[PDB]
Amino acid sequence: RALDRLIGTWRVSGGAEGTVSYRGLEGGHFLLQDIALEQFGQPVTGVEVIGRLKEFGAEEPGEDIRSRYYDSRGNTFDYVYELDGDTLTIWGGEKGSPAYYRATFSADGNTLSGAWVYPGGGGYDSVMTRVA
Repeated sequence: RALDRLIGTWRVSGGAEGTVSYRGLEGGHFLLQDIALEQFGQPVTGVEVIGRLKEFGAEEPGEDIRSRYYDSRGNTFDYVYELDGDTLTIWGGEKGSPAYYRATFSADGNTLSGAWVYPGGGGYDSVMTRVA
């Protein structure tokens, strides 16, 4: 429920250009992100479902909040979300991965600015601005 901050429509700049939306799913266990982006001029879209995984017949959900991102090009990417105060961390695959997004919400919760980190290209800056 701490990911409620993400609910809304955001313009995205840096690494990609466009807009994304987060809506909570009924029951409040999963966030649905809709992605409408451009990268190198080409359209890049998909969805991502954010929440803990829980096996039917388990008492407790998973320890990690998780997501799977399904994109227009046919790839699937798995993340782990951590929100610790105003800092969001999105890990590729598992907490502590060499590739991750880290960003901080502005004091008004309307701007989330940070950067992707990974070996090779190093990463790149990204900012989201709440727009609706």
